Amino acid sequence: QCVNLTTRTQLPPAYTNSFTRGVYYPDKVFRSSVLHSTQDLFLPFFSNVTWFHAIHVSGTNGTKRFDNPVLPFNDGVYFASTEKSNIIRGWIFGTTLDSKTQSLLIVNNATNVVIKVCEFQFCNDPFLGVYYHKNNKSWMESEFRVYSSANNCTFEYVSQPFNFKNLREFVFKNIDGYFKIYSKHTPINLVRDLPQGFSALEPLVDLPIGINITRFQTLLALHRSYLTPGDSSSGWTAGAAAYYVGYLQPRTFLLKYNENGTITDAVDCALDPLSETKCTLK
Amino acid sequence: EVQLQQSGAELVRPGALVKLSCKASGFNIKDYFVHWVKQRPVQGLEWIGWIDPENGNTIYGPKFQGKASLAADTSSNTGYLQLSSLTSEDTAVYYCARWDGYETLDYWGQGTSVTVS
Amino acid sequence: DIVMSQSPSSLAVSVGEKVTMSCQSSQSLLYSNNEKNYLAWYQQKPGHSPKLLLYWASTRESGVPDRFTGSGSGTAFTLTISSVKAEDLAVYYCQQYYNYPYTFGGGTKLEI
Ligand SMILES: *[C@@H]1O[C@H](CO)[C@@H](O[C@@H]2O[C@H](CO)[C@@H](O)[C@H](O)[C@H]2NC(C)=O)[C@H](O)[C@H]1NC(C)=O
Ligand SMILES: *[C@@H]1O[C@H](CO)[C@@H](O[C@@H]2O[C@H](CO)[C@@H](O)[C@H](O)[C@H]2NC(C)=O)[C@H](O)[C@H]1NC(C)=O
Ligand SMILES: *[C@@H]1O[C@H](CO)[C@@H](O)[C@H](O)[C@H]1NC(C)=O
Ligand SMILES: *[C@@H]1O[C@H](CO)[C@@H](O)[C@H](O)[C@H]1NC(C)=O
Ligand SMILES: *[C@@H]1O[C@H](CO)[C@@H](O)[C@H](O)[C@H]1NC(C)=O
Ligand SMILES: *[C@@H]1O[C@H](CO)[C@@H](O)[C@H](O)[C@H]1NC(C)=O
Repeated sequence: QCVNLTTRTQLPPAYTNSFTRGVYYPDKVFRSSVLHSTQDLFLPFFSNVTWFHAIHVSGTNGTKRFDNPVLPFNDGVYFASTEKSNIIRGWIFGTTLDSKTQSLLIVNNATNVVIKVCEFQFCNDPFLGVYYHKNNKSWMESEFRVYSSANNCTFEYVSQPFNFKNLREFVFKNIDGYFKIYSKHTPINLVRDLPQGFSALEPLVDLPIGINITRFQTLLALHRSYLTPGDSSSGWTAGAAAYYVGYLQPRTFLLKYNENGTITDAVDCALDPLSETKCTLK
Repeated sequence: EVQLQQSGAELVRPGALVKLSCKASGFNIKDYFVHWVKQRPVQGLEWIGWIDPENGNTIYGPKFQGKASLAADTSSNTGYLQLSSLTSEDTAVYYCARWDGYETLDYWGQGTSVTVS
Repeated sequence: DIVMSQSPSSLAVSVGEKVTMSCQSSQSLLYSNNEKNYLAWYQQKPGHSPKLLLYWASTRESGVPDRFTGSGSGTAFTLTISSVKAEDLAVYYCQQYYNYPYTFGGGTKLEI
C-alpha cells in the first residue's frame, strides 16, 4: 500500500557537465604502458547530465520537492550519487513498469542486495520506508512498499551488497540479452558537483535476464520518526542526497593503461578536431 | 516518576483567545511528542493532535483543525496551545499529553478547566 | 473515523466477585505489517487525571500485580477482574490507536 508522496508532476531539471566520467574496463585482460583504442557504448565526454536533488526544501516553499521520475533507458544509462546515510537504495528497470510485462527489481538493504526479475504491478512512488526513534536514538526496521503483486518470477539473485563524502558510480548496459553492471566507489569532498578527475569502473556482474528494458526509475528510502497505521504519506523527509543520470552512446575511445594496470586517462575521439587527431595519432 | 505542571482553572470572557502551558521535568520536550486534550463530562473528551518540537511543525486533528494553534520552544520544558476565539465548545476542561513514537500517550498533567461567564 | 462503544454502563458487584467489561468496535484494529493491535485501556477516579494502563493487551505494569486482566480481538475488546477489590473503585474507557482521532469510548463504571 503506497500513498502518493507528491502532487507536483515535474520541476524544470538543470544539468551539469560530466567532465571525463563514466569510463569502464572493456575487457578482462591486463595491459601495462599500453595506449588502447576500443569501441563501445561509452558516455560522451563533457556531456549534459541531468542533476536531481532529492532534498528538503525550505519551509517557505511547498513542503515537498523530492523527485523520482520514470526516466528513459536509451542504449544504457550512467548513474551517480553523492550521499551519506544511504538514502539511495535500489533501482527499478522495465518497459511498462506494470504487471503485463516483466521488469527487473534491484533493491539493496545495507546488509544485502536482492535482484529479482518478475512481473510486478508497481506503485506510482515506490520507497523503502525506514523509521527512527528519539528516546533510543537508533534507526529501526523498514517497509518495502514497492509493489502490489509479484507473479511469474523467473530469476532471483542475492549477493554481498554493492558536506558529502561518498561518490558511487554505476553504468548499466543491456547487450545481446545480458544486463551488465559496472561500479566504482570513491570518497570525495566537493559538495555539489561532479569531481574533476578520472575514475575507472570495474565489472561487478553480468546477468542473463533476457528482458526488454525501455525505462528505469530510482528507488529512494525515506525516514519518518512517528508511525500510525491509518495515516501515511505525511512526515517523510528525503535528507540530503543527489543523483545524476547520463546516457551512453556508441563512441570510440583511446585509453591510457598504467604500469600497474590501471586506467589513468582516456580520449574522446569525437569531441573536436584536436581530440580526433590525438585519437588517430594514438 | 514524571509529573507535569499545568495552568490552573480559568474564568474568562467569550470572544477572545486563550493560552495554556504544559510543563515537564526529567526530560527534554525534543525527546518526545506532545498531545493536547479537552474534556467535557457531557459530550465526552476530545482529541486535538500532536506537535513536534524537533520538526518545527505540527499535525492537528480535524475537529479542532479550525480555531487551534500549537507552539513549542525547547528553551523551556513547556508546550503551548492557543485558540482563535473562545466559543461555548471551547469552554471546557483541558489536558496535555505526551506521546511516544510508535506508541501511546504516557503522561497527563493535573489539568486545566475553562469556565465562562 | 473510528467510533467506540462500551459495556456495561454501570454494574454493582460485591468484593471478591468476578466482573467483566466489554467494548466493541465497528472497524478492525489489527495492523498486518506488525500484527499488533493498537488499543489501550484506561482506569480513572473522579477528579484524578486519566492515566494509561498498559496497551497491546499486556496490561501488566508497576502497581498491584495483575490488577486488571484484558482480552482483545480485531473488532472486540474485553477487560476482566477475577475478584473485585474494595479499594479499586474504578471507571474505565476504551481507546484505539489505529487512525486519527484516537477514539474515546462511552465509558464504563464499576460500583461496590
Ligand atoms: C503466473 O502465475 C499465475 C498464478 O495464479 C498463473 O495463473 C494461473 O494460470 C493457470 C494456467 O496457466 C490457471 O489454471 C490458474 O487458474 C491461474 N491462477 C490464477 C488466475 O489465480 C499464470 O498463468 C502465470 N503466468 C504464466 C505462467 O505465464
Ligand atoms: C521493447 O519495448 C518497447 C516499448 O514497449 C517496444 O517499442 C514499441 O514497440 C511497439 C511494437 O513494435 C510499437 O507499437 C511502439 O510504438 C514502440 N514504442 C513504444 C514507446 O511503445 C519495442 O518494440 C520492444 N522491443 C522488442 C524487441 O520487442
Ligand atoms: C493516489 O493514490 C490513490 C490510492 O489508490 C490513487 O487512487 C490515486 O489515483 C493516486 N493519485 C494519482 C495517481 O494522481
Ligand atoms: C545542456 O543543455 C542546456 C540547454 O538545455 C544548455 O544550456 C547547456 O549549456 C548544456 N550543457 C552543456 C552543453 O554542457
Ligand atoms: C536480506 O536480509 C534480511 C534480514 O536482514 C532478510 O529479511 C532478507 O530476506 C534478505 N534478503 C536477501 C536474501 O538478500
Ligand atoms: C526502543 O524504544 C521502544 C519504544 O517503543 C522501547 O519499547 C524499547 O525498550 C527501546 N529499546 C531500547 C534498547 O532502548
